[PDB]
Amino acid sequence: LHHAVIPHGKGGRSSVSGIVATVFGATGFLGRYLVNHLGRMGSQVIVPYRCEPYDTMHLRPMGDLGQIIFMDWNGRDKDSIRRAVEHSNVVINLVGREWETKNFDFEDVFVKIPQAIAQVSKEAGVEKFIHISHLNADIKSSSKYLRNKAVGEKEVRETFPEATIIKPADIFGREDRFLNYFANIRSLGKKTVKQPVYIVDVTKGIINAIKDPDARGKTFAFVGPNRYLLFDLVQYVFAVAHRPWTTRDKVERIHTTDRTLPHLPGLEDLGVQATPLELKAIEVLRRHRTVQPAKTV
Amino acid sequence: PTVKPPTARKFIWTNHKFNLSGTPQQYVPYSTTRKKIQEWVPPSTPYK
Amino acid sequence: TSVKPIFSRDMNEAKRRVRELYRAWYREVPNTVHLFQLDISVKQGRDKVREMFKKNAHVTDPRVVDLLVIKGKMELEETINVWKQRTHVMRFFHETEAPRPKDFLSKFYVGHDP
Amino acid sequence: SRGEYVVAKLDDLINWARRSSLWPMTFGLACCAVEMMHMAAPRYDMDRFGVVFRASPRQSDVMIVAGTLTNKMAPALRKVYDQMPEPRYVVSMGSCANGGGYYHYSYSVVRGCDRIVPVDIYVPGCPPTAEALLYGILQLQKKIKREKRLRIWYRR
Amino acid sequence: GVRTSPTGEKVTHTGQVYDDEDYRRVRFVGRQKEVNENFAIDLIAEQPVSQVGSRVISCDGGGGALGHPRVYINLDKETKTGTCGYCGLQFRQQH
Amino acid sequence: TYKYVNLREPSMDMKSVTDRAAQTLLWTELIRGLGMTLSYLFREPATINYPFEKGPLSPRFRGEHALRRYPSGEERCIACKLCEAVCPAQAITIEAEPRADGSRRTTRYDIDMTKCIYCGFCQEACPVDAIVEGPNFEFSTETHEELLYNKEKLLNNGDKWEAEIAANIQADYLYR
Amino acid sequence: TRPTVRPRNDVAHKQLSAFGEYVAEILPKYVQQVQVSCFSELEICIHPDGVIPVLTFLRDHSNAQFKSLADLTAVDIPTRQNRFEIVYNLLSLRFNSRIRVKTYTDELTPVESSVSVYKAANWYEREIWDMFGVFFANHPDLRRILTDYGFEGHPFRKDFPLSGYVELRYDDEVKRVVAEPVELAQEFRKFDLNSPWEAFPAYRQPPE
Amino acid sequence: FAYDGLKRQRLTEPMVRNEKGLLTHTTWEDALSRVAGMLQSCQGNDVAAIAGGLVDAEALIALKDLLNRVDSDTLCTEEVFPTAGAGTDLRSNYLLNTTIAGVEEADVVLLVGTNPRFEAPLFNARIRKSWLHNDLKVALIGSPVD
Ligand SMILES: CCCCCCCCCCCCCCCCCC(=O)OC[C@H](COP(=O)(O)OCCN)OC(=O)CCCCCCCCCCCCCCCCC
Ligand SMILES: NC(=O)C1=CN([C@@H]2O[C@H](COP(=O)(O)OP(=O)(O)OC[C@H]3O[C@@H](n4cnc5c(N)ncnc54)[C@H](OP(=O)(O)O)[C@@H]3O)[C@@H](O)[C@H]2O)C=CC1
Ligand code: SF4
Ligand code: SF4
Ligand code: SF4
Ligand SMILES: [Zn+2]
Repeated sequence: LHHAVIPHGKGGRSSVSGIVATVFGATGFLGRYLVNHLGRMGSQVIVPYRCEPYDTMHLRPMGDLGQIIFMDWNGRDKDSIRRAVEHSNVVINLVGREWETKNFDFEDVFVKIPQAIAQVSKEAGVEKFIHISHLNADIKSSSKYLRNKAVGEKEVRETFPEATIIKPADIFGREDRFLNYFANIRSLGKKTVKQPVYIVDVTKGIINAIKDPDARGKTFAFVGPNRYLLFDLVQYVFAVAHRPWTTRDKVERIHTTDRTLPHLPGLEDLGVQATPLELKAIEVLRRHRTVQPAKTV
Repeated sequence: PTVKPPTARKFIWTNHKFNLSGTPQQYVPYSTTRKKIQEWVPPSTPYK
Repeated sequence: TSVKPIFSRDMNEAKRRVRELYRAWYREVPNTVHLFQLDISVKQGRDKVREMFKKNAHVTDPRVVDLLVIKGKMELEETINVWKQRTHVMRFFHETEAPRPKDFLSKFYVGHDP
Repeated sequence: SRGEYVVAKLDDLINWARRSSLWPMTFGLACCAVEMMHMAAPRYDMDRFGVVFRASPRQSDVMIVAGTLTNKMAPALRKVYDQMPEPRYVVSMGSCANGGGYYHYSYSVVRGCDRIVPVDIYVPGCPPTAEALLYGILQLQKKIKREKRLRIWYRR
Repeated sequence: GVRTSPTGEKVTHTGQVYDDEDYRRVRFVGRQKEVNENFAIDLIAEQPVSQVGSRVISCDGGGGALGHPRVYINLDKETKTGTCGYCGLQFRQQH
Repeated sequence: TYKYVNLREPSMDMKSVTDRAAQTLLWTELIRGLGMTLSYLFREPATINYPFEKGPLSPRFRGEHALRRYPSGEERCIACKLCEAVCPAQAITIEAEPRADGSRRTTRYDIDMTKCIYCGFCQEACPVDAIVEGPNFEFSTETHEELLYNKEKLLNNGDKWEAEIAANIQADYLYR
Repeated sequence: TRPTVRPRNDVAHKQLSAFGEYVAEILPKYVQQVQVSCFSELEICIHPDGVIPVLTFLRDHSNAQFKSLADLTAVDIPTRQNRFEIVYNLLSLRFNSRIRVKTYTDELTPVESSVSVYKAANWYEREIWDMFGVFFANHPDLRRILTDYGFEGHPFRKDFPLSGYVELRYDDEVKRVVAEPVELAQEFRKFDLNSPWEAFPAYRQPPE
Repeated sequence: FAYDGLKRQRLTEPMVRNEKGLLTHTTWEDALSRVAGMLQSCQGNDVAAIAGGLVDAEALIALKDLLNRVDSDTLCTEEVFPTAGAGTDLRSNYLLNTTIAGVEEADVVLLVGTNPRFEAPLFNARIRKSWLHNDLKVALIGSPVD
C-alpha cells in the first residue's frame, strides 16, 4: 500500500482517508450525498462530469482543496473513462436516467456505459468497483428500465467479478423523484407494496461497502425498514404536504411492487440502521407546504 | 521599451503568456519536496 | 476558603436555580422546534436538554453552577429571541460528525489518539 | 447540423445577455468593500459594463464576497446565496474571502468563503485593487461567454 | 536540463516526481505540471571561473547594493576554486 | 483655535426675511443643487477605458510574488527563511537542503496567495532580493488551489516579469 | 541622548506622583498600589470591592473629574491565582490628564459592574464577559457581544487555543452551516523567538 | 547523528506471508488475527520472546503479561547476563551502583573487560574528568584499547 494512500488524521475535512474515488454520475442525486460523505472524510474524489461545469458547483464545497478533481468524460469514450479511473482505488457507478433521450436509451445508460466503466476499471487495475442497480430488476419485468438494468447488472457481474452491486428499493430524500413525484402528481392505488430506503442510509451503505473488504463480490439490497402499500403511501405523502413530466415506464415502475430478497444482505450487514419514512418525510415535504403515520404491512 | 529597452537575460520569457486560468495550461500546485521517510522493502526471495 | 458568591449562598439555592432553568428550557423546547422548524421531535430536543444538564451534574461548587445557570440563561435568551439561527440550535446535535471509536481496538485501528 | 447551429447561436445570445448585464450583490464585509466602492467610483465605473451598483439580493446575478467571512455571519451568507435566482455566480474578493487571509488561524473566521458557497472567481489581494476586481469581473464575463448550456442540453 | 520519468512526468530541479502508483498524478490529468526549465545548478555551471591575481577576493554578486551581502573568499587552496556562498560564482587565484 | 459651526443668528429685517421666504417659496437652494448637477453633466468624466487604459501605478506597487535570479541564471534565494519568519500571515513555507553542488538552496518555497496580505515584508526582509512582490495584479484564478504557489510557479513569475521587476527595483532601490 | 531617545517629562511625572499620593490617602480602604511609569502614566491598583467607590470618586471629585471612560480591559495572566486583571482607562478633560485603575479577579469571583459610574462600560465589560469569562454583577444586559451564538469558551484566555476547537462549513446533506472539530490543512507554526541573553538589566528579577 | 537511520528502512505497514512465501502488506486486523490464532494454540514453552536492544519497559511488561496469560515465563534479552547465584533478583549485581556522578568521588577505578570509550562514551568522559581534575587512578583488565 502506497505511502500517499495511507489514512491520516481524525477523519475530518483536512484528513486523509486513503479513498481515491471515481464517482461516475456525481452530478445527480445519489452522487450529491456520496461526494458529500466521501469528501468530508478527506477522500480524493474524482468527478467525471458530462454537463455544464455550472451544474457541478454544489460539489465544490464538499471537500478540502484539491480533494475533488473535476474532469470531462463521455459514455461512448473509453479513453476518457481510462483517463478518469487510472489513479483511483475505488470506482462507483451512478449513471442513470428515468427517461430515455434522443442520444441515450436505457440500453446505453444501463448496459453499455456500466460495462464500459467496469471493463476499463478492470483493465486499469482498480481495486474496488461499486454498481448501483434497482431492487426490482428483472429480465421478465414489465418496464424497459428494469429489464436493461438486470442486463447491465449481469454484464457488470461478469466483467468485474468483485463488483459490489447494490439494490436500492426506492430512494427518497430532498432531491429525489419519489416523494417529490408523489407530492407533485396531485398515479393511483393498487396492490403494489413498497419499502422505500432513505438516501443517507444508501450513502452510508456505499461507503461502508468501500470500507468492508468482505463486501467484494457481494450483492446488497438496500431496503427501508417499513413496507407500505402504494395507496396509503401516496395518501401519507398528500397528508404531510397538506394537500387534499411523466412516462409510462415510470407508471409501470410505481405500480411494480418492491420485491423481497432475503438471500441478499441489506443495510444491516454493512452496519447501517435504516431510517424510517416518518422521521424524514416532514423534512422532505416541508418545501411543498404553502399527521397520522401510514399503515405498514 | 522602444526608447529605454529592458535589460536582457538568458532566462526571461521570450514568449509572454497571458492568464492561463481556466485553460489546460493553468497552474496545478504540488509539493516540490521528495519523500521523507523511506519504507523497508521486503526480500523477494523465500524465507525457508 | 471564604469567597464572594455570585448568586447562591450554598448548593440548595444553586440547585433551585438549576431547577428553574431546567423548567424554562423544558417549556421552551416545543416553541424552539416549531419556530426554527427543526427536523427533530420535541422528545428528542428534551432528551438533548436532559443530556446537557446531566453533563454538568458532577459539580459541587456553588459558584461554578451559578455560572452554568447564567450561561444557560444566556443560551435560552439567544434561543427565545431569534438570535440563533437553525444552525446554532442544531449544533447541539453533532449530526455531520462521524461516530468516534470508543473501545481500545477501533482507536488502535484508526490512529494514534488515546 | 442545423439544430447544433441553432443551439450554438442561442448559447451565444443568452451568454451575451448574461455577461453583459451582470447584477452584483456585494457583501460589504470588510476593507474590500471600500475597494468595490472604488470599482463603482468614476475611474473604473462598473456601470459602463452593464454591471449595476447595488442590486437587491433577490434580483442580483452574482454575489461578490468582499471581505472577511466570520463564523457569526456564514449562515447569513449561505442564506443570501440560497435566496439568489439562478444563474448565480460568486466572486471571492480578497485574501480573507479566498482562504482566510490574515485571520486564517483565527478561532472565529471561516477559512475562505468556499467552505460555505461555491466560488467561481477568486480575486487575490489585500485588498485587490478596483482595477484587479474589475479584472476578476471581466474574467467572470469571459467564463459566462464560454458556457454551453444549450449545446449540452442538445447533446443529452 | 529537465528530464522525464518513465511515467512521462517532468522532474523538477529539486528532483521531485510522483511515483507511478501514486494517485496524486490525477491532479495533472487534463492539466499540466508547471515546472521551470531554467535549472540554476546548470546555469551557474555555465559561468567561467574568474582568474584573479589576489589572494582574497570580494563578491557582492554585481550591481552593488542590488546583489548580495559582500563576502570575502580565500583562494589559498589550488585544488578547489573559491565559490561564493550566495551567487555561486567561483574564483581562482591565477598564480 | 476653535470655531463655531452653525452659530449664526439670522437677521430679522424685512430684507432678509423676504429673502428667506423667497428661498422657501421659489426654491433657490434647490436650483443651486440642480445647477451643480448640471455643471457636472457637461464635464469630461474621469472614466478610464479599462482594459485598454490602465490605472496609474508606482514602482513600489505590491502585487504578485516572484522569486528572482542573479544575472547569470542562478537563483537569488539562499534558503535563509527570513521571509517566513517575518511573514505576518505565515503564508511562506520553506524547506531546504544542500543541492548537488553544495549550495544552500530551497526545495520547498510555497506562498499561499490566499493567506498573503501583500504587505511586502518578505521583499524588504530578503537580504539578497530573491523574493519580490512584483507589479502584476491581474492574476485572478477560477480555483482556490491555483492561488497556492510553489517554487516552480514563483520562479516562473520571476522569469516572466524580470524585465519589469529589475527596472522597478532599479527605480526604487535608493529609497530602500 | 537627544536625537533618538524619547524626552522625559519630569513635570507630568511629579504631578501624577502627587495626585497618586492624593488618591491613595483619600481612599486607603481600597488603594493597594500607586505607581507612575517612566513615560508618565499613573496606575492606581485597587481592591475589587472598591471598583465603584474609587471610580465614582475620580469621576465626581473636583480635583479629579475623570468624566470619560476611554477604555475598559481585562488581561489574562495565568500565573496569578487571580488571573484576570481588569484595567480602567480614564480621561479627565478638565485637567487634561489620564489615569489607570487596575484591579483583579479569578474566573469565579464577580466584579461589580461600573455602568452606575460610566454607562460607556455597558458594552466593554460585556466584552470582558465574552472574551475572558469575567462575570459582572448588577449589569443591565450581560451576554455575549462578539463571539458566535453557540460559542463555547472564552477566547482571549491564554489557555484557549488560537484557532478554536470548532470550525464551520456548509454541508449539503443537512442543508446547513455546521460546526465540526477544527482541523487545519497547514498547522500554525510556533516560533520560539526569545533570545537567551538578557535584554533589559533594569527589569531583572532577583533569583531564588 | 543516528537520527537519519530513523527515517530509512522503516517498517510502516503490517506484513504477512502470502501464498508464495513473501512478505506482503496487510491491515492491522489481518496481522493481529494471524498472530493471535497462533497465540491461542500455544501454551507453556510453545511461545517465547526475545527483547531487543531498543525496547521500552512498557512494551516489555506488556509482552510479559501477554505471554504470562499463556503460562510462559520464557522471555529473554539478547544481551547475556548470568543467572547464576543471585541473578537478577537483587538489583545491586547488575547496576552501575556507584553512579555516573560517583566517578567524581572515587580515587581508584578498575575497568574489567570493557572498552568504555565506545560502550558508554559519556561514562568514559566522566572517568576522564575525574582523571583530569581529581587525579583518578585507572586500571584496565582487558585488551590495551585507547
Ligand atoms: C437559426 C440560427 C439563428 C437562431 C436564432 C438567433 C437569431 C439572432 C439572435 C441575435 C444574434 C445572436 C448572436 C449573439 C452574439 C454572438 C457573438 C458575440 O458574442 O459577439 C460579441 C460582441 C461583443 O464582444 P464582447 O465579447 O462583448 O467584447 C467585450 C468588449 N471587447 O457582441 C456584440 O457586438 C453585440 C452582440 C449583440 C447580440 C445581438 C443583438 C441583441 C439581440 C437582438 C434580437 C433578440 C431580442 C429582440 C428584442 C427583445 C426586446 C427588446
Ligand atoms: N430513487 C433513486 O434515485 C434510485 C436510483 N437508483 C439508481 O441509482 C443510480 C443513480 O440514481 P440517481 O442519482 O437518482 O439518478 P440521476 O438521474 O439523478 O443521476 C444520474 C447521473 O448520471 C449522469 N448521467 C445520466 N445519463 C448519462 C449519460 N447518458 N451519460 C453520462 N452521464 C449520464 C447524470 O449527469 P448529468 O446531470 O450530466 O445528466 C447524473 O450525474 C441510477 O442508475 C438509478 O437507476 C436505484 C434505485 C433508486
Ligand atoms: S483580504 Fe485583507 S484588505 Fe481584503 S477585506 Fe480582507 S482583511 Fe481587508
Ligand atoms: S526568499 Fe530571501 S528571505 Fe526568503 S529564504 Fe530566500 S533568500 Fe531568505
Ligand atoms: S507580502 Fe507579507 S503576507 Fe505576503 S508573503 Fe510577503 S511577508 Fe507574507
Ligand atoms: Zn557572490
